[PDB]
Amino acid sequence: SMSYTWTGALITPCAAEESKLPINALSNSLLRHHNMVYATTSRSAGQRQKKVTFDRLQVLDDHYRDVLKEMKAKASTVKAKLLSVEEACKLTPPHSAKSKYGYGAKDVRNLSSRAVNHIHSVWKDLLEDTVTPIDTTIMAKNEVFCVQPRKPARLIVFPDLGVRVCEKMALYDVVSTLPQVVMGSSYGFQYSPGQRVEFLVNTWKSKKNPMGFSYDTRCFDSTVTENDIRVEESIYQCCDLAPEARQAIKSLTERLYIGGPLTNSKGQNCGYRRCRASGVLTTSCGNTLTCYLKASAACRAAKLQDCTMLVYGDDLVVICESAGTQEDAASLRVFTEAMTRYSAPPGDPPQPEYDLELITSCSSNVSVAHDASGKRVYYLTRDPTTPLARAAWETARHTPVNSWLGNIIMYAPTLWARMILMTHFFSILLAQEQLEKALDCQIYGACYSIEPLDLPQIIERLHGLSAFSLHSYSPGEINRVASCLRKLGVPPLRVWRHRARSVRARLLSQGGRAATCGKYLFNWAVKTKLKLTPIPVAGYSGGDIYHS
Ligand SMILES: CNC(=O)c1c(-c2ccc(F)cc2)oc2cc(N(Cc3ccc(B(O)O)c(F)c3)S(C)(=O)=O)c(C3CC3)cc12
Ligand SMILES: CNC(=O)c1c(-c2ccc(F)cc2)oc2cc(N(Cc3ccc(B(O)O)c(F)c3)S(C)(=O)=O)c(C3CC3)cc12
Repeated sequence: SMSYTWTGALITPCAAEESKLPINALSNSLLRHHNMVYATTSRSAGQRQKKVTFDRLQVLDDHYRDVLKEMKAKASTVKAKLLSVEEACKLTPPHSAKSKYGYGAKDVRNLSSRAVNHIHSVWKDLLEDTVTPIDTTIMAKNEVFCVQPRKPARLIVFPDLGVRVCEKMALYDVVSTLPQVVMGSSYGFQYSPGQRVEFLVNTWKSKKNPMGFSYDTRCFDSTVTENDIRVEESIYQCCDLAPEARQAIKSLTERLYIGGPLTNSKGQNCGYRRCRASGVLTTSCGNTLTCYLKASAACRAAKLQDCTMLVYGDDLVVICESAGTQEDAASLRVFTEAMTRYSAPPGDPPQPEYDLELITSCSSNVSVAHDASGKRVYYLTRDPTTPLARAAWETARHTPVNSWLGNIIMYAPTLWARMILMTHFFSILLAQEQLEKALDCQIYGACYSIEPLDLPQIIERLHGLSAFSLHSYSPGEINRVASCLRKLGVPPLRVWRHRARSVRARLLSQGGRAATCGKYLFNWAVKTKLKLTPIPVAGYSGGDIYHS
């Protein structure tokens, strides 16, 4: 089965697209090498299409069925409810794509009669019709990167707004509750960054001779077959569900999740999908279950001992008991052979690691710093190149997602988020007096509206108070950061230390919540430190979800 079939009609933009870095008066203070930053556009869509279009073969053995039976047994203990129209409506993001049938995200949120009526008719159609393929729109994502001495745009596929509300009605409570029950500690979404760090370190230490590896499948969404999506549905249907929910789930699976026609922004037929849609509600849960299933079965084929898996979407890490260097390397080949038979070959072959910090997953690795007392603190960091390129773009242009804000929240303990992102953007916010203005950002693919003034509390709850006093970062983390700055022509860290004193002083001067940001976020910048005391899960990744 081919992942996609194409008609030849182009994938078209729905608005003007910028590829070149926009520049303003603030741009040079962050980043000088402007021509290294770019954004992807629909002009590279043709290139992506070629990468994501291929034949899938699948060979399923007893290890696969055994694991599947175990997953279903756990799924059978889950009781999920239908959300009402109103509940599903409130989960709809304010700036989500409008319907073709005369209403938008804000009409849905307000329970407008036109929106509510169309949702009711869409739902009724899902109950009464389990065969007719549902239309989808295919777009090129506009995303910002540094040149990798260019990436073609990713493709997003999603159905109409009315359908997206109905998905939430049928399945939101399922995708929010089921994966944790089925996968236990392996379900990565449940942890805050601080809990995840703690889980990883405790898992590494739980093995006598630890070995770990990342496995990243090439173009995972395209590797998802009709069988995979049907198997996912069979898992959902194990739950204790309302009869209405069962029918809607069967309907959505047959008509939408397994595949359907692809329409561009201008309304022309682009082709046909027989793989995972990126923009449906079940994408995150589905990829996580399917990755868990294939990898768990692949662990058994390779005879890996005392495995602990961590899975988040298509990202996978296994930590297990080492059987020896040679024995480990051999068993990974078998793992990859098993995964390939299940349709999920790797982009890069997996490498066994005997140090936790050398494992990268979701672009992140563990590193170590020290708190005020000098005790070791583990935290998750990443290469700051992409965060910094995106920050430079957002310095000059207002975007749908404020990646700088998400990056500060998710990587708050990092050397680069604290010294560069906090310092740069708080200076900008101060200059415009927009500290209290709530901004859209994404945490684990879930959309939130957050005021910068609330960052101290948000950081404390996600990382603990230690995130405001970490020092003595590792030479390797420091060198990676300093090397990235030279590469992009970002000023060196010593300049940011100077700038943070000013920004701290400016924040302290305004009193109130502003001064609290000065005290906690910038305590790293003063030599005479101020004692930091206390300041005063949800289950929806990707697939168009918002919370107040
Ligand atoms: C299976 N892999 C893991 O679960 C993770 C490992 C990992 C690293 C090394 C290792 F050996 C094992 C695991 O690191 C992680 C770091 C993140 N974060 C960054 C982050 C990455 C992507 C997104 B996204 O666009 O969806 C995002 F929102 C945040 S965060 C806030 O710091 O916790 C995450 C979050 C849940 C997605 C997962 C893992
Ligand atoms: C109030 N500020 C200070 O106390 C700090 C001084 C300092 C040194 C001399 C001086 F005269 C005045 C100040 O250097 C620091 C270094 C760091 N680190 C990050 C780091 C590393 C390299 C560079 B550098 O080459 O430019 C850098 F600027 C920062 S580290 C080694 O990992 O602990 C920190 C951590 C973030 C909190 C604080 C200070």
